[PDB]
Amino acid sequence: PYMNNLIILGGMLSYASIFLFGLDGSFVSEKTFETLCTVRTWILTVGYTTA
Amino acid sequence: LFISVSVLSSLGIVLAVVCLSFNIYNSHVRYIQNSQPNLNNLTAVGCSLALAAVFPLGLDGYHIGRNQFPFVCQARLWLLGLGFSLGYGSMFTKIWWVHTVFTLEPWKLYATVGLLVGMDVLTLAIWQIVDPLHRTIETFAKEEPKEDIDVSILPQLEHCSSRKMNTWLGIFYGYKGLLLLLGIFLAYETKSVSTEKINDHRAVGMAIYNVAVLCLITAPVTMILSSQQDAAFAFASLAIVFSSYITLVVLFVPKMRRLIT
Amino acid sequence: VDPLRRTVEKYSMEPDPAGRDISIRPLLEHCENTHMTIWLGIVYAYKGLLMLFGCFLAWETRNVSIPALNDSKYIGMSVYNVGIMCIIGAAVSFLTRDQPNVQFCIVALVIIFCSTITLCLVFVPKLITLR
Ligand SMILES: CC(C)(C)c1cc(C(C)(C)C)c2c(c1)[C@@](O)(C(F)(F)F)C(=O)O2
Repeated sequence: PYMNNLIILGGMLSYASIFLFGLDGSFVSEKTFETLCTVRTWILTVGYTTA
Repeated sequence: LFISVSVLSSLGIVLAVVCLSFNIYNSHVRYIQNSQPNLNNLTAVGCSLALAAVFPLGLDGYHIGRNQFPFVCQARLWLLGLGFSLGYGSMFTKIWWVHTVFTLEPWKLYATVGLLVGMDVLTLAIWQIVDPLHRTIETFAKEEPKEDIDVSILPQLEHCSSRKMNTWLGIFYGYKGLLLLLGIFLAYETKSVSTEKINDHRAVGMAIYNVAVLCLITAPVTMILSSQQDAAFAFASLAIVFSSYITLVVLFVPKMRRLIT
Repeated sequence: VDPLRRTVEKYSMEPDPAGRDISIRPLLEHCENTHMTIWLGIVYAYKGLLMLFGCFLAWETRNVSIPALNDSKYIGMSVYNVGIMCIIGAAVSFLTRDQPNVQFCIVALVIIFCSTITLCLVFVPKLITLR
């Protein structure tokens, strides 16, 4: 069950990366965008590898 | 890209013909008579036709010409449609009979596969006689090549298209998609049945799932990526090639691995 | 090495509004670097390598056949769906750069489908017996 909790953590991390794609610049400044463009990579890859 | 995928499709049709020859070489002399060999070899010839339909997809004004174009468009349409029909209707017939006889006689199988193929051919023919396919050119924005030759290039791209596509094509895609989803559902429902009259319903279920997934993926992508010739051609070609390769192997290599002891 | 900075591109100045007398130049914000393909390729290479070793070891354990923890069918199906859908998504997203809505819809549906499948095919077979 602990590995199952790990894979559910990975799945919810990957779900959390949906929002960080639609943010384009009409909702975000010009400096937060460049950090979102790497936090979404972080989140997606670690969620997938964890699961 | 064109010649590489054509070599791939040629090897595919070679393997399909070899395999159909093998399966008919042991028609009833062994247990192969259990798993209906007519449905399996109909599937094999359907995959062969669908793989042969790759060459008309790659032939454009670089090779053929303007007057030989409505033959290439017709080859595309008829080969692809009839090949998909003959290579999916057999598996759908197999799985549908496996379903409905467990919730029989071998002539109803041929009756219903003929019904499916006839429906597909009749609807494709009525579409083609109402609004036939003809050559159409679509133009891009002007650009400037700077080889110091001092000329402006107007890049153009031509493709087979009827008067009002994206409507008849939409109807064909939706009808085939609902058929594919019914195939997936029936294959999932009857994975536990262990009929002895039909031997390999689990293999046709796996092949149906694969073909349906790849087709439902590559059907709208090709419509979206239409204005890029390489992307659309590579997507359609690789979908056909991989689906046919995998359905051939998963449908036949267990038979020749069990028969060879 | 490549901090993946922000770059903006512009094109097609001539488009016009409903008649308000403006030349609306549309521009689009992106996140590229010098060599995006190399880094994305090595990332996908590592992920595909672990995927391949997982599929190998799941096939090697196919014949345990205990009704409680065999579950190699689910590993196979999930890795197949994930592999094919992520390859298609990574190919399509690069080919639709100049269409933000289509790119976003494609990648969002890919992520949603892959994650929900790799979750259901692991958790729903348990909770269907406990009833
Ligand atoms: C190939 C086919 C017969 C169509 C099939 C389809 C499914 C779906 C539930 C995803 C529809 C499926 C299986 C087989 C599995 O037996 C397994 F093998 F993947 F595990 C399973 O439980 O799920």
